[PDB]
Amino acid sequence: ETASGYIQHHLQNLTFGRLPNGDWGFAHTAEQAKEMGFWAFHVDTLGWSVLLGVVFLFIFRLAAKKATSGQPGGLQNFVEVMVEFVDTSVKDTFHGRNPLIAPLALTVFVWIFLLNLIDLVPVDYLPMLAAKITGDEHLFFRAVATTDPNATLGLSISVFALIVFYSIKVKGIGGFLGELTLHPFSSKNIVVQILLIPVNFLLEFVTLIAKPVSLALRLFGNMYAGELIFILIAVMFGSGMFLLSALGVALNWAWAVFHILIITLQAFIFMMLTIVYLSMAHEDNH
Amino acid sequence: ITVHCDIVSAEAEIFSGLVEMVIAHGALGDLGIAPGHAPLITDLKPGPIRLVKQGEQEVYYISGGFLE
Amino acid sequence: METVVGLTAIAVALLIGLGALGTAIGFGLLGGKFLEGAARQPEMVPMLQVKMFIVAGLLDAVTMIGVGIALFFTFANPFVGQI
Amino acid sequence: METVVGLTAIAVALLIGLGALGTAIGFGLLGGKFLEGAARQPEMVPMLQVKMFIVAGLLDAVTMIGVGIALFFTFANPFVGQI
Amino acid sequence: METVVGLTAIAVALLIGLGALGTAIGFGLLGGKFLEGAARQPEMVPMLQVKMFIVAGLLDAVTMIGVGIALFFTFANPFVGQI
Amino acid sequence: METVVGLTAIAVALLIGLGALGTAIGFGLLGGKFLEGAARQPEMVPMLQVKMFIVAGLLDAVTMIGVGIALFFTFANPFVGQI
Amino acid sequence: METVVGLTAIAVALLIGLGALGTAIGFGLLGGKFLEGAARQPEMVPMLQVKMFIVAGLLDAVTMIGVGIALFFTFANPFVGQI
Amino acid sequence: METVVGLTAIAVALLIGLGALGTAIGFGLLGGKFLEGAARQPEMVPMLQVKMFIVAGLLDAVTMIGVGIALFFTFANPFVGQI
Amino acid sequence: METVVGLTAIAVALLIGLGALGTAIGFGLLGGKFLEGAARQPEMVPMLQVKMFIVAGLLDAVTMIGVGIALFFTFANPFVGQI
Amino acid sequence: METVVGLTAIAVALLIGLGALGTAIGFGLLGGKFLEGAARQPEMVPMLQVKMFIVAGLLDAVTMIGVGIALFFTFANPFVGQI
Amino acid sequence: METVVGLTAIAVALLIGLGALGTAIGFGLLGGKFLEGAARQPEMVPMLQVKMFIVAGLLDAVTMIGVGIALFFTFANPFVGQI
Amino acid sequence: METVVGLTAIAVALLIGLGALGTAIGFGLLGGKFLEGAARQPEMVPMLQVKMFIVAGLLDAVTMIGVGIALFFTFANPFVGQI
Amino acid sequence: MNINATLIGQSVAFFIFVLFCMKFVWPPVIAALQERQKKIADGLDAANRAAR
Amino acid sequence: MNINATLIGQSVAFFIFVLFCMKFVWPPVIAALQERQKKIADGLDAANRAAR
Repeated sequence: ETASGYIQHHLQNLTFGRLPNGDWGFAHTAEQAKEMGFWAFHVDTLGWSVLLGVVFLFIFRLAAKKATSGQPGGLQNFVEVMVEFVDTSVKDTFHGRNPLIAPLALTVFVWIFLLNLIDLVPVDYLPMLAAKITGDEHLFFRAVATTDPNATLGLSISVFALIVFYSIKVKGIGGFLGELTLHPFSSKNIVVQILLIPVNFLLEFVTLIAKPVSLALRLFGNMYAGELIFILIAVMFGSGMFLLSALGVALNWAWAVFHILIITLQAFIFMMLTIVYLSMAHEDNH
Repeated sequence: ITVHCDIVSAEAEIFSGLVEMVIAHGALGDLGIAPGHAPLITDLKPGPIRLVKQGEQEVYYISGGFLE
Repeated sequence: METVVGLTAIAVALLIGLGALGTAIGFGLLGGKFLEGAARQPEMVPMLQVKMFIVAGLLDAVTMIGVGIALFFTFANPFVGQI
Repeated sequence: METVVGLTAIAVALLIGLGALGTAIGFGLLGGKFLEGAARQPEMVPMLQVKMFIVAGLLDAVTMIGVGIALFFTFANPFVGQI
Repeated sequence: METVVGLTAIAVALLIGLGALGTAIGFGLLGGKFLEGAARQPEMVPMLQVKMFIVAGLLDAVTMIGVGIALFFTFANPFVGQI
Repeated sequence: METVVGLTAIAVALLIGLGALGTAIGFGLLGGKFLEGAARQPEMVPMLQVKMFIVAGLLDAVTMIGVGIALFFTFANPFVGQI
Repeated sequence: METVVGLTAIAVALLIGLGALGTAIGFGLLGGKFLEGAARQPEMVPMLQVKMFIVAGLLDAVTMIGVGIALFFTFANPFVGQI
Repeated sequence: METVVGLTAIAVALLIGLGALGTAIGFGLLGGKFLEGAARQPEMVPMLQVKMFIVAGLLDAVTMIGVGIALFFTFANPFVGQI
Repeated sequence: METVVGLTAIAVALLIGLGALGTAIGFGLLGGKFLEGAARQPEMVPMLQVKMFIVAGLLDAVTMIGVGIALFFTFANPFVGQI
Repeated sequence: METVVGLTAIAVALLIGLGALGTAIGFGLLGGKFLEGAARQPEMVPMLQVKMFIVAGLLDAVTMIGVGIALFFTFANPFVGQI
Repeated sequence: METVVGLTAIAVALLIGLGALGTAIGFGLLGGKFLEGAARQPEMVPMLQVKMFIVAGLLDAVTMIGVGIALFFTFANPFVGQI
Repeated sequence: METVVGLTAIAVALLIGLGALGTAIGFGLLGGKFLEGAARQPEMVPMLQVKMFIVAGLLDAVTMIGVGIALFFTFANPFVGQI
Repeated sequence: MNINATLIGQSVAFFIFVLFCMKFVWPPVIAALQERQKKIADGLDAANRAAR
Repeated sequence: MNINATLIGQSVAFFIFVLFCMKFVWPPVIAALQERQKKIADGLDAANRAAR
């Protein structure tokens, strides 16, 4: 097969759709998947995302269950380092008393880190084992969950729902609409204030909507580029040529070592921005 | 390794001898001084100077002055 | 159709390329000053941090309108409809 | 017709892209000096915020005209109706 | 007909886009020094405001000419009559 | 006939647009140091103001040729008579 | 169809190129101030390094959105489907 | 003759436009240092003003050659004489 | 066929030339501050050198992606296979 | 032949315009430092003025080569010969 | 064939031309702080000189790749063999 | 070889034009710091002048290769020989 | 790339997970850290009580 | 395309990455948690010495 066909196959998800044949149906070609409406779900993306969330919950809860009080167990020591690191990061960014920011931040950091961790293994190991186990040599399948815009958008829209909820809960509905229309520009007279309300909304609404959109695309960009750069490096060995394969293994290792920085930074940055954005929904800056 | 440091006032001396590191609240931001630093003359702020000495630590409150 | 579609790839690339150019240089200016303030005044870091995040939303606002209309020209096309 | 409609798609990208580039760099410079002043004189912060907004009004004046005309050229078209 | 009409959309985009880029960067440089001066001598701020507005007139003068010629090229285009 | 009229519309946009871009950045640089000098020496502002106008005459000198030639090319085109 | 494919190659290059230009100049500004702040006092180098990674997330955001869309154009193509 | 004439208008616009851009930024840099010197030592102004005009002669030298070649290409044409 | 082949040679010059431009200016900004800080604290040079190389790996991150996609386009061609 | 001529009018405009841009900005940076040095040390002006002309010989070295080749392509033409 | 070869000459000019532009600006930023360090710490100039060459290799890393590819395109053009 | 010959005139303008632009701005930065050091400590001029010529070699290194290639493409021609 | 309702399933799982971890993952560990804090604090105060 | 050769080449890169991990990346992070394990024991012991 041509290399264009291998790249085109790797760039396709496992979509599930209600085709007329029966209650359950799956997409068999890229065009047939693209024809399905928004009301279809990527089986592979969700499968890896729920599994890694449960794996994280299980290893943390096994430890949380056996709380030694004094000297911590081998795994509990790591769990406590993570709880202390997140509590420190939260206390340094937010000075309130809300108990929901630290559990959210720890979840966001450890979950996104594991969603990205499955990208370090060879890109076609998992797709070939999934195809052989399923009994279909032409199955579409992607392991890394963050290389799908929908996964990163689900994370940011979830955080944005909390930002709007807390802002309305503490400032009140009239106060929240007031911040979006009475600041930053204000005047001592109503005739000038009515001329400033469109300018205030034009500044606040644009800067508010940019938070959920940037969060998703910020996480998606680096990871999708990481997976595709590994696919391009994977094609290099397909030639069978000795000198070109020697270049491919050296590039694969150098890119993988560079990616250990990226996997850590994207998870840390999404966590810090989550804490920062939530902390400014409990405060006022005019 | 070790830089000579003297805390001096118009009336009497306050400290003297060799040190490893000096932390002072300068006029435009705080400073961390170590052996071999470049020629610097700077007005200090009212606040404390911490003098690290080969590992023990010393602290003295000061009311103003010039760091040379 | 071929000219309107081939010139929309260039349009999209100028919308995200000029936005990427300006915001990366802008956060290099804003952030370079935040790190100096954090070095000059160790006790002001939490205040300087919240003030940096006010400006950060002003800095990328128009760039995000351009990243968003570029994504719209990439998966939909208001010009092709103009046949 | 297709050359006027295709060149209008580039005109819109050129209007918004240069305005995005200019405001992102402009706020990096303005906001960078606000953090510098806030670090030295933390007592001046409530006054300085107001003074920064005055300049932001002059900085966004032409860019808002530019993105307003760009949106006008996408949902309406004064050139297509002139051929 | 179409080339003259189509290239006038690019001309309008360049007249406003280049002006917007210069004005946004120009006020970032000017306002940045105004905040530095205001932090240094807060008793002179009323005087520095009027002096800033003298410079603001010079800074936007040619930009106002370019956006006035671009709104003239947009409505009742002067090049269509020449052909 | 139409290509010369199309290219001359962009030639006018380069003359006014690059001149607007350069003078807006130039006055941001010049004016930024005028306000810094006035904030440093409040009693010298009437002397620094006349010196700034001497420099403003040098800064806009070549730009006035650009807008002058651009308005000449707009109404009394010297290229349309050479074909 | 060849005009769509060929203008998409320029789109990929402008989209990756203007982002690589912005990321390299933006981090040269942020990084330069990090070393100057580190030179003022070495005990705060770890604290400042943590603050630098928080700003890197603002600076390299839109540049990676362009790299993501460009890598989606180097193999796949949403514009070819539009005919 | 048509394409040589159409491209001569852009050639003139580049000669005067790039000259105006460089001369306006150049005098912004030279001018800011003259005002800084005048504020630091008001007794030196008679000397600094004469040294500024010696530099202004070097700064505009190539810009005035560009305006001269642009005016030559405006009222005459060495390309059109070659068909 | 020939249009894609000719426009991809220029796509390689934009990928490597814009990366060369950004990387050369970005190291002038970062390295100018490394030499300024090394003169400030000559005893801390080993520490500042490691912090400088950590940031150097951040500058040459998107530039190496573009220098690797540009060597892919000279010895193989993803556009030519699309006809 | 008409293309071979018309593209040399644009070549000359780039060759003189980019030279004018660089030389005008370059002397603003060099001359601004000459005024700063002259105000600090009035007794050193006879020496500083001679050293500025040493640097001015390096600054214009390539710009004058560009102007020489641009006049060569204007009054003679190694391209029209199709040689 | 001519369009592939002609556009290749421009690809070559963009590869080394943008490399020359970035390395000359980058060595002016880097070298300017080296002379300042030598003036503040004259007995340490041998160390500062050695520290500068570590940055020079990094500043020229991507620019020499562009020069190598530019010579490759001129004497062994990889696009002429692509039909 | 109209295409090969024509586009080569543009290639030469980009080679010498971008080289002149970078070299002129680079010496403005390098030379500005040389005059500052010479005014700060006049007894260091013999050393600082030699250190400036060491950096000037690195600054012009790529620009001189660009001028060498530009004069090679002007009097000889590799592209016209390849057909 | 292709737009799907996939975000719903992941977001719904996340909202439930965020509410669960706040009640079964954070409380046991934060309490186990607060106990040690209290033990170190009262242990250091015990020496001051003995010295008085 | 030699699919099997690609799996072996990528497996060699992954093995080299794990070898590099065991040589430099892994030793400090596993040891830091064990040093924290000692620091916690020493702290609480000191508090218990004061309690005695």
